[PDB]
Order: sequence, then structure tokens, then C-alpha cells
Amino acid sequence: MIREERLLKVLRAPHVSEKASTAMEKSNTIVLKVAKDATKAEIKAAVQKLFEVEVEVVNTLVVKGKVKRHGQRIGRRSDWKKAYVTLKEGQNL
Amino acid sequence: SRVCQVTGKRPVTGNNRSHALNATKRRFLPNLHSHRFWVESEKRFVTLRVSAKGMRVIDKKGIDTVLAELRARGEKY
Amino acid sequence: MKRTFQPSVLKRNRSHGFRARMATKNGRQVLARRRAKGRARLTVSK
Amino acid sequence: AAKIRRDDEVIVLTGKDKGKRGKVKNVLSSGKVIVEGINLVKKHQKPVPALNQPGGIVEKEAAIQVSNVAIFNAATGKADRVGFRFEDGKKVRFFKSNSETIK
Amino acid sequence: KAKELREKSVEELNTELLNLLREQFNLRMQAASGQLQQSHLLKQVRRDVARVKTLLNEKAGA
RNA sequence: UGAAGGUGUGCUGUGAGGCAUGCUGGAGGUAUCAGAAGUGCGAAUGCUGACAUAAGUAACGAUAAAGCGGGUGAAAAGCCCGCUCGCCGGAAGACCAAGGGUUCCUGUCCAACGUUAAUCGGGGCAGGGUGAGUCGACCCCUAAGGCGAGGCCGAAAGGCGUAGUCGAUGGGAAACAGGUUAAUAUUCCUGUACUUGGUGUUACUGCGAAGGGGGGACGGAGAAGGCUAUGUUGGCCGGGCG
RNA sequence: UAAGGUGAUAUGAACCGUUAUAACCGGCGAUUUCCGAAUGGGGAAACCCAGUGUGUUUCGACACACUAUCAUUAACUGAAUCCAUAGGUUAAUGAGGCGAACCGGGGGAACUGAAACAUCUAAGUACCCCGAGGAAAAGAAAUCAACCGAGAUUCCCCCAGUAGCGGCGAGCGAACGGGGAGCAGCCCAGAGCCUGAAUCAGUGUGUGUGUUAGUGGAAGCGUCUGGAAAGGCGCGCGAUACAGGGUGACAGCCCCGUACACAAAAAUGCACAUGCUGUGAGCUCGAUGAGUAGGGCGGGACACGUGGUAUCCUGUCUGAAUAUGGGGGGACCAUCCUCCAAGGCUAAAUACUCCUGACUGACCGAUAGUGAACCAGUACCGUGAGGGAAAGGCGAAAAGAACC
Ligand SMILES: [Cu+]
Ligand SMILES: [Cu+]
Ligand SMILES: [K+]
Ligand SMILES: [K+]
Ligand SMILES: [K+]
Ligand SMILES: [K+]
Ligand SMILES: [K+]
Ligand SMILES: [K+]
Ligand SMILES: [K+]
Ligand SMILES: [K+]
Ligand SMILES: [K+]
Ligand SMILES: [K+]
Ligand SMILES: [K+]
Ligand SMILES: [K+]
Ligand SMILES: [K+]
Ligand SMILES: [K+]
Ligand SMILES: [K+]
Ligand SMILES: [K+]
Ligand SMILES: [K+]
Ligand SMILES: [K+]
Ligand SMILES: [K+]
Ligand SMILES: [K+]
Ligand SMILES: [K+]
Ligand SMILES: [K+]
Ligand SMILES: [K+]
Ligand SMILES: [K+]
Ligand SMILES: [K+]
Ligand SMILES: [K+]
Ligand SMILES: [K+]
Ligand SMILES: [K+]
Ligand SMILES: [K+]
Ligand SMILES: [K+]
Ligand SMILES: [K+]
Ligand SMILES: [Mg+2]
Ligand SMILES: [Mg+2]
Ligand SMILES: [Mg+2]
Ligand SMILES: [Mg+2]
Ligand SMILES: [Mg+2]
Ligand SMILES: [Mg+2]
Ligand SMILES: [Mg+2]
Ligand SMILES: [Mg+2]
Ligand SMILES: [Mg+2]
Ligand SMILES: [Mg+2]
Ligand SMILES: [Mg+2]
Ligand SMILES: [Mg+2]
Ligand SMILES: [Mg+2]
Ligand SMILES: [Mg+2]
Ligand SMILES: [Mg+2]
Ligand SMILES: [Mg+2]
Ligand SMILES: [Mg+2]
Ligand SMILES: [Mg+2]
Ligand SMILES: [Mg+2]
Ligand SMILES: [Mg+2]
Ligand SMILES: [Mg+2]
Ligand SMILES: [Mg+2]
Ligand SMILES: [Mg+2]
Ligand SMILES: [Mg+2]
Ligand SMILES: [Mg+2]
Ligand SMILES: [Mg+2]
Ligand SMILES: [Mg+2]
Ligand SMILES: [Mg+2]
Ligand SMILES: [Mg+2]
Ligand SMILES: [Mg+2]
Ligand SMILES: [Mg+2]
Ligand SMILES: [Mg+2]
Ligand SMILES: [Mg+2]
Ligand SMILES: [Mg+2]
Ligand SMILES: [Mg+2]
Ligand SMILES: [Mg+2]
Ligand SMILES: [Mg+2]
Ligand SMILES: [Mg+2]
Ligand SMILES: [Mg+2]
Ligand SMILES: [Mg+2]
Ligand SMILES: [Mg+2]
Ligand SMILES: [Mg+2]
Ligand SMILES: [Mg+2]
Ligand SMILES: [Mg+2]
Ligand SMILES: [Mg+2]
Ligand SMILES: [Mg+2]
Ligand SMILES: [Mg+2]
Ligand SMILES: [Mg+2]
Ligand SMILES: [Mg+2]
Ligand SMILES: [Mg+2]
Ligand SMILES: [Mg+2]
Ligand SMILES: [Mg+2]
Ligand SMILES: [Mg+2]
Ligand SMILES: [Mg+2]
Ligand SMILES: [Mg+2]
Ligand SMILES: [Mg+2]
Ligand SMILES: [Mg+2]
Ligand SMILES: [Mg+2]
Ligand SMILES: [Mg+2]
Ligand SMILES: [Mg+2]
Ligand SMILES: [Mg+2]
Ligand SMILES: [Mg+2]
Ligand SMILES: [Mg+2]
Ligand SMILES: [Mg+2]
Ligand SMILES: [Mg+2]
Ligand SMILES: [Mg+2]
Ligand SMILES: [Mg+2]
Ligand SMILES: [Mg+2]
Ligand SMILES: [Mg+2]
Repeated sequence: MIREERLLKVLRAPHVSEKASTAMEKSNTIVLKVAKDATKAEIKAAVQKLFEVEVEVVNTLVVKGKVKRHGQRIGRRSDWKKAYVTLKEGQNL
Repeated sequence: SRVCQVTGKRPVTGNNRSHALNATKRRFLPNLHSHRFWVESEKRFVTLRVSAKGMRVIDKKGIDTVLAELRARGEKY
Repeated sequence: MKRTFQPSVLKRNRSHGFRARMATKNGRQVLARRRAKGRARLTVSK
Repeated sequence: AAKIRRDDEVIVLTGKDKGKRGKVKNVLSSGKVIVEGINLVKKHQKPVPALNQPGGIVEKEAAIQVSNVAIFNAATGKADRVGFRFEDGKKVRFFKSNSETIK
Repeated sequence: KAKELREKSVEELNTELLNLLREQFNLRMQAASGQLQQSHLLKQVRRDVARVKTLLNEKAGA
């Protein structure tokens, strides 16, 4: 049992993009920004508990942050974790 | 290390001098020997690495006194 | 023509990395020196 | 504590607006005050298409050094100086000239 | 709010902490989707969570 | 009611110099008599910065090569589309490891970068993009070698090394074809598979290792045979009649 | 403590607060990821992989806590080997790593000078290593002196570039004695009496006195020039405050301060006082540091280079007397004088400054002063150790140039 307090911290935001929208309307898969240290099992439990939908499978990847310039200053955005969450057929989010 | 367990004698440095008095660094080493000492009060032999001077010290003072000194100093044997 | 720098990350880390520096007293004195100088990058360790 | 506070009526001691009176609208941590209608400047405001675009020459108050204004003593009709004292266990300001408690 | 929280028991504090965490998650979702106009609520709930955890630590004798 | 500094002019002393003043400047300067020195520059193939000269000279980086029509645009030899021409093709094609690290795709911009122009770019800016039980790493296992509890040795620092523990470039389970994105795919989708382990039933039953044995497990060269990848031709199917 | 606030670039957005849970300042607390001595094992730092025990579970799993090494002590256990010992397990306590200098110790150059160079010098310097403390070391005469006396150690000024040492070259260079700073003496090598008596160390408790936020803090107007007055001119006022900084040009009286006078819920330094714990105080009788002193051989240290060379240390070989005795007084002997080694503790006067506060300068003022006034040990260079820049100024105020 993953504690609800942990489940409430692992989902960070929906991910909005053309690929995400196509995933939702073609494969019943929603795309999320998730905490960097979240596992697939944690993501699955959090989606099921908080969004109240049944999940088929979770795929994950780590996005490396870009180096950016700002007023001659060089910086680097943080890496983050993206989750493609496939829902069971018939579920709607 | 080349150190006497009884006296603490150890290598010291100094010079070799030639007839023209050229000095070249050298060491003086202790005359160390590993020796099995019969401890009557414990019915056994204890091996110590000791200088010949230390062997004379044991002759004079008795192996029991010397071993008590070693235990007091923390030197294991 | 083949030049002198032929990079390998494994060799870089084994030769000059943080744990190699920590393995000897002379390497910990490199680190002490670079800290006293205030280097932003103490070692090659990436 | 500050001798000049927001809502105070002050008179300008120095500058192009010497002798003018107004009400303190803003006290800035840099030691400056915005005083109603006093230190006016003409800003050439560019139009901003994001919100509405009233791009034009706008008259607006600019901050003035707080040591360049004085509290105005309405009883005497003159600039005054502020002192502090404790009455009923609370710190209050008073006019130096007539020793009367402010507000 | 520390005074009013200090009157509650440990179980009430745990319930309040869980409620604050759910509120923080909902606020996070709204802010991410752009449906949140009162951004100050995020800091408010974060500091409330800190208050509750501090009081739980105080009551645990830590 | 205009300091220092800058730039001119006049006067002045034997000189280093001094005085006055117009303009510029816009806040400092300092007599006298004493006091102290980072107190005076043309040279040191002196040091730093700035700027000349040669000179609008040499060169623009493989002699594989271009021509034209249309588009866009302020502008087109160089970008986009088309037709033609030429060049590589055991590569100048395709795909990895290593190394690099966003260079990838889309929109937008042309200051600087690009040895020319640039509407173009590996350039600027913004957004997007990397989906795995089976691929790889991690992991089990060791080689050379490293470290190394005790230990042995050494003025100190340290050196060597036992039990061990690390260390791949080597040994160790399992996924294929088709489809799909602007950009990922043996990872997503469709279809069809496979491997290892934990639990729980059923049936039968001697299980048990840090120990024993087997196996893993191994060279160079050479010679054939049997094959497949693959190609060629026929047949077949569709199209053609120049 | 407060009428304002949510650090900077840096506007904006959404907000908080105005009489006291806004913000801000100080004391005490809470939280405090990962790497790093790094300590559960490993490792290419910031990662990979566990074991054990408590719980929890929706049977998928989850949370927490322990688990390094060495040293010492204790318990249990336990070989060859009968007693034992070695060995093994567990527990408690401690240690390790970092830091600019100063300090003690273990090792220890060369360039150079000698107008070459080897003795000698540079120099017990540089550097490497070990260890400590707020200081360290040293320290209560087996010391000097000179027949008179002094009286532990340390530091300063003389003595004196003297006496000496020295290929008597280059160079090296005291002491005695004198003036100062500071001053302090004790314990074991042992029993009896008398007893718990000084003295320190630790822990509470109070009183002062600081430190860590803070509070009050005097007195100026008119007029001229000017973009602006604090400047000119005129007339006033404060001063235990005319230190300093700011404000549109130069301000005792505009602002912040300054002299002066006050302030602490909480923590903490110091000095006293007073409790509790350990320690023993005084008298008598004793005892008085042996492989040591001394010697032979080889070195080293002493200003002193073996010299006629005392004295100190000891690698090697030896070896007393022990108070009726022994050490020293610069070869050595006699005499006399003086001290009592071979056990130990000890404040102050002394050394230094990574760091904190205040104040100061005939110190610098952007090629200067730190390498660095500025996002600098950065950019950049190098496999790496390491090397290492350039770059400050609109205005009083952004009023930073609407519109054509
Ligand atoms: Cu040794
Ligand atoms: Cu340790
Ligand atoms: K190497
Ligand atoms: K002249
Ligand atoms: K002139
Ligand atoms: K001038
Ligand atoms: K002068
Ligand atoms: K020159
Ligand atoms: K030219
Ligand atoms: K030309
Ligand atoms: K080029
Ligand atoms: K061109
Ligand atoms: K582009
Ligand atoms: K090996
Ligand atoms: K090995
Ligand atoms: K199974
Ligand atoms: K063979
Ligand atoms: K055919
Ligand atoms: K034809
Ligand atoms: K660790
Ligand atoms: K020499
Ligand atoms: K010479
Ligand atoms: K020579
Ligand atoms: K000479
Ligand atoms: K001298
Ligand atoms: K005036
Ligand atoms: K003012
Ligand atoms: K002033
Ligand atoms: K001598
Ligand atoms: K001797
Ligand atoms: K005598
Ligand atoms: K430098
Ligand atoms: K510099
Ligand atoms: Mg993956
Ligand atoms: Mg970051
Ligand atoms: Mg020498
Ligand atoms: Mg290679
Ligand atoms: Mg000047
Ligand atoms: Mg000047
Ligand atoms: Mg002069
Ligand atoms: Mg000069
Ligand atoms: Mg010049
Ligand atoms: Mg000259
Ligand atoms: Mg030249
Ligand atoms: Mg040139
Ligand atoms: Mg020519
Ligand atoms: Mg020509
Ligand atoms: Mg040409
Ligand atoms: Mg060429
Ligand atoms: Mg070309
Ligand atoms: Mg064309
Ligand atoms: Mg071309
Ligand atoms: Mg073309
Ligand atoms: Mg880029
Ligand atoms: Mg591209
Ligand atoms: Mg160009
Ligand atoms: Mg152009
Ligand atoms: Mg680009
Ligand atoms: Mg899948
Ligand atoms: Mg595989
Ligand atoms: Mg080893
Ligand atoms: Mg060891
Ligand atoms: Mg292994
Ligand atoms: Mg391999
Ligand atoms: Mg591709
Ligand atoms: Mg086997
Ligand atoms: Mg093999
Ligand atoms: Mg073969
Ligand atoms: Mg075939
Ligand atoms: Mg086939
Ligand atoms: Mg470790
Ligand atoms: Mg631990
Ligand atoms: Mg660990
Ligand atoms: Mg392991
Ligand atoms: Mg037995
Ligand atoms: Mg230490
Ligand atoms: Mg010479
Ligand atoms: Mg000397
Ligand atoms: Mg200390
Ligand atoms: Mg001491
Ligand atoms: Mg001592
Ligand atoms: Mg006498
Ligand atoms: Mg004499
Ligand atoms: Mg005050
Ligand atoms: Mg005042
Ligand atoms: Mg005027
Ligand atoms: Mg005035
Ligand atoms: Mg001015
Ligand atoms: Mg001024
Ligand atoms: Mg004695
Ligand atoms: Mg002797
Ligand atoms: Mg002798
Ligand atoms: Mg001798
Ligand atoms: Mg000698
Ligand atoms: Mg003697
Ligand atoms: Mg004598
Ligand atoms: Mg003498
Ligand atoms: Mg002695
Ligand atoms: Mg001091
Ligand atoms: Mg200081
Ligand atoms: Mg400089
Ligand atoms: Mg300048």
C-alpha cells in the first residue's frame, strides 16, 4: 500500500501538446508531468485514486532540460519526468 | 619498524665523514634480534624484538618486570 | 593525423576523478589546494 | 519611527515646488515620498497592445526626498519638526514648535 | 492559525493535514491548467501544511 | 557671477617654467612658508591598450559543373518547386559503439556568426520531441589488474599481501512481422509469441551445501560437402502499341 | 519594533497589513534531500545493491529503526593442548575528517657566497611528515659565581660585532655581569598520629558586570544668484551634540545620526557569593629515581670546524658509588666553593590571526589598489597538477524620447 500522502505528491500537471492530444483521442492515453522520482506503480496508483479511472499501463521517460541564455547569463532548466498513462477502454478523463 | 620493544631504540641519523671531512648523510641502526624469552610465571615463551641492550635490560630486571612495563605502555607482545 | 587527446570517459574518471583523488594523501592535497583557491569545479567528475 | 507618514499633510522645503502643500500618498523605503500633486513629470507612455492602449503623454507624480518636505502645522500655518514622546504608554509624534501632539 | 490548531488533537491534526494536501493537489492542477486566478492560495496552503507538521512534531515531543 | 581637466591666444623670465584671458567643462581648487616623496621618459628586440603601413594588394580551403523556367521576397548565381546536366556508389550510401550534448522537428528573425549575397543555416529567439519484462545499462560471474580486515615490513608518509572485495574488452533468461509521428519506435498500435520469478490449488514424492563430480571450456592452418542470404531467366498478373 | 509589506535582477500578477500573529530585528526551538571523514556492502562523488528487526497491508506491497573500522573495558564463548592461552560473538565508551598563522617533534636540500672549489657557507633555511593548544614549549638548580654573593622558566634593552670559532679564508659569533616586563610554587618514589581541615576540578543556586534586538536625543528664518541653495547678504538660535553620512552646488539648527541618558522575555561569557560531589590539609619518623652516572668506538649539539677541549645527546660495546656518597666550577690534579642527575606537575610576562566589531592613515583611486571595485578563481587554456584575464561613471530625478 502506497500512502495517500505520497500519492498526492507524484502527479504534477497535465502535459498539453499536439502529441498529447493525439494520444488522448487515438489511444485513450493521457500525458502527465510527474515527480522526477515517481515510479510507474506510484503513478498508476495515484491516477486511479485521484482521477478515479482504471489504468491499463504506464510508460515513462525523462526529459532533459535545455540550456538557455538570459541577458548573457547561461542557465539550465531542470530535468522532468513525463508519463504516458493508458486508460482502460471505456474510461473517460 | 626497526624499533626495540624494551628500550624504544630506533634508527637515528647522522653523517659519514671522510678524511677530507665530506659529510654524507647516514643512519645508525639498533642491534635488533627476535628472541624467545621464557616466562616462568606463565609457563610459556614470549617472542620479543629486542636490541642486545634490551636483552641486558631483561637480564637485569627480569622478564616479568619488563612485560609489565610493556603492558603499561600499551605495547602488545 | 592522430592527435594526443583521445577521449574516454572511463579513463578520464579513473585517472583524475573525485574518488581517485580521494584514494591518496597526495590526491587529497590536490583537493585541499583547489578548495583553498576556490575552484568552481574541483575535479573532472561530471 | 518615521517622522513623515502616509496621509500626512506636508509642505515642500526644497526644489521646483518649494512652498507647495499636499498629502503624502506613498512612502518608499528608499527615503522618498509621493506627495499629491507636487513633483509632476511628463511621461511619454508607449501604447501597450496587450491591455488597453492609452499611449500618450501622461502627467504623474515622481518621488521626492522625504527630507525635502516638512510636516505642516495648520495652527501656525508653517513647516514644523517632529519629535517623539510617550503618552499613556504609547509613542506619539508632536510638533516641536508648540509641543502639541500630532493627530 | 497556530493557536487554533494547537487546540486540536493529533488525530484531528492528521485529518487537517490530509485535507490540506488534497487542497494543495487540486490547486496545483488548477494552476497547471490555467484555471486558477488566485495564485496566492498556493503559498497559503503550503505554509498551512508547514504549520500543521510543526504542531504534530511539537505534540510528539520532538 | 563657473573649480579641476581639455583647447586656443597674449604677455613674461637665463632655463626648468610662470601669469592673464576667449572657448569647452560643470565641482572642485588652493597662496605663503615649511614638511614628505610611487617626483619628471624617446629609446631597455621594455609592458598594456589604441591606431597605422603594406593595400582595397594576397586570398575566399580539393578543377565533381552547371543551365533554365516558376515561387517567395526590399533584394535571388547560392533558398523553395520543376525539367535537364554532372559527380560518388566496398561510398561521397545505410546503421552502430566511442566521443559530443539539443546540434533533432516546427514556427519566426537576419544585428553578429557563415571567408560573398542570403529570403537560407549546425546562427538568434520561442514551442515541441526520446514511451521497453524481451534492445542496452544496472544485475549474476569472473580476466589482466586494483584495493585489501587481521597480517608481514618500513624513521613518519608509506610498501607488500591473506581471507575477501572490486574490475570487461569475455561467460550468463526471453519478440517478431506489419502500420503509424513534423520529430520515438523490436519501446506506440494491430496480429501472433516467448522468458524468469513470487504466490495459491491439485497429484506424486527424499529434500538438503560454503563441500564432491560433470559442464560451461576455448589454438593455427587447410579441405570439401550440404545449404541459405541473394541474383538471373522463364511462367503468371497488370499496363503498353510509341 | 511597526505603518507599511510579499530578498535582487524586475516591471507585473495575486495578495497581506495599518494598534497589533503584516513585514522587519534578536534569543530559544522545529524541519534540515543527496554527495562528502561518509560509517550496511560496492562505486566512474552527488549513484548501484542489500541484511536484520519492529509494525502496516486492500497481498500488489508500504513505513520506521538498526547494520563500518579501530582502541579500551566487560560479559559470554572457545583450538592445536589436560589446565590454559590464541581465536570468536555481543555491549558500553572514545577516535578518525576539515581549518591562514603561531607551537613541539621526526626527516632535510640546492642554487648561492667563498670572486674557481672539495672543508666551510647558504641553513637546520625551503620542503615533506607526526602531534597539540588557545597559546605551545620551558620551568623550581646535580644553575651560576668567585671566597663576596645570587637564587625556577619565559620575553625586552645592554654587555658586543666584544671573548672566541674559522681552508684563522669567506664568514660564524657567545657568556659572565647589569637595566626592565612578569612573578609561584608544588607532588610521587610511605607508614603512624591527627583526621576530612587548605587547595583545585565538576554541577546547581543567587548578586553584579558585559554580549546577543532596541528607546529618547537640542536648535533657522528672510532675501540674491541659480534648473535646484546647504552658497552670498541680514538677523536669530543649540551645543557634555561642530564625529560622520545624506539631501537637485558647500547644512551645528531639513534627514539619519552624534554627546548624553535609558532598555532584555530568552540564551550566554566573566568576576564574586553560596550549596552538593571528588580531592586531600597538618605533625612525627623515615625514604631520596641503575643498565643509570662514568668509560671505549662512531656521529651529532654546544658561538666553539678535535683542537690542549670542559659540558650536553646517544647508534654500538661496557659499567659505578649510592649521602661515611655523588655532579660541576672549560684539558688535568690538589684545595676550596657550590649544587643533588638517572620521577613528575605548574599561572603570568611571549608568538600568531582563517574569523567578528569599532576606529585610524602626509596609503591606492580603475594599466593604480587584491588576480578579482563589475555574477573572478569566473571566461578561457591545459590529459592533469596547474595557469588565468579583460571588463567601473546618463541624469538631481527615468522625466529612458508619446506622436510624425
Ligand atoms: Cu614497522
Ligand atoms: Cu570511523
Ligand atoms: K590513464
Ligand atoms: K615661453
Ligand atoms: K589656458
Ligand atoms: K578652464
Ligand atoms: K599648502
Ligand atoms: K618603446
Ligand atoms: K589599406
Ligand atoms: K574591392
Ligand atoms: K571560412
Ligand atoms: K554576392
Ligand atoms: K532557426
Ligand atoms: K587477479
Ligand atoms: K583479486
Ligand atoms: K507462474
Ligand atoms: K584443430
Ligand atoms: K519476370
Ligand atoms: K517509334
Ligand atoms: K554514507
Ligand atoms: K654547495
Ligand atoms: K664567484
Ligand atoms: K665554476
Ligand atoms: K677563501
Ligand atoms: K650573530
Ligand atoms: K540662503
Ligand atoms: K533636504
Ligand atoms: K550636514
Ligand atoms: K669538546
Ligand atoms: K653508556
Ligand atoms: K663536592
Ligand atoms: K595574477
Ligand atoms: K589585473
Ligand atoms: Mg524507459
Ligand atoms: Mg537546477
Ligand atoms: Mg651539507
Ligand atoms: Mg577510444
Ligand atoms: Mg588634483
Ligand atoms: Mg585633487
Ligand atoms: Mg615646497
Ligand atoms: Mg617614477
Ligand atoms: Mg610615452
Ligand atoms: Mg634616453
Ligand atoms: Mg619588431
Ligand atoms: Mg598590422
Ligand atoms: Mg603590391
Ligand atoms: Mg596582383
Ligand atoms: Mg586573386
Ligand atoms: Mg588554397
Ligand atoms: Mg569553396
Ligand atoms: Mg533562377
Ligand atoms: Mg553555386
Ligand atoms: Mg534545385
Ligand atoms: Mg542551441
Ligand atoms: Mg535542422
Ligand atoms: Mg554575410
Ligand atoms: Mg543586406
Ligand atoms: Mg538553430
Ligand atoms: Mg507497453
Ligand atoms: Mg538482453
Ligand atoms: Mg594491497
Ligand atoms: Mg591493515
Ligand atoms: Mg564481482
Ligand atoms: Mg562486456
Ligand atoms: Mg529519426
Ligand atoms: Mg564446480
Ligand atoms: Mg570462451
Ligand atoms: Mg581455429
Ligand atoms: Mg534461395
Ligand atoms: Mg527466401
Ligand atoms: Mg564506503
Ligand atoms: Mg550507522
Ligand atoms: Mg554507505
Ligand atoms: Mg556488491
Ligand atoms: Mg583443553
Ligand atoms: Mg585531528
Ligand atoms: Mg663560488
Ligand atoms: Mg650556522
Ligand atoms: Mg581547542
Ligand atoms: Mg605547557
Ligand atoms: Mg613540562
Ligand atoms: Mg656561601
Ligand atoms: Mg667567568
Ligand atoms: Mg530613535
Ligand atoms: Mg535630533
Ligand atoms: Mg531665482
Ligand atoms: Mg533657503
Ligand atoms: Mg553640480
Ligand atoms: Mg553634494
Ligand atoms: Mg636524586
Ligand atoms: Mg654516556
Ligand atoms: Mg669524557
Ligand atoms: Mg664520545
Ligand atoms: Mg661531534
Ligand atoms: Mg655528567
Ligand atoms: Mg670536571
Ligand atoms: Mg662554561
Ligand atoms: Mg641525561
Ligand atoms: Mg588581537
Ligand atoms: Mg578586522
Ligand atoms: Mg585591477
Ligand atoms: Mg579613467
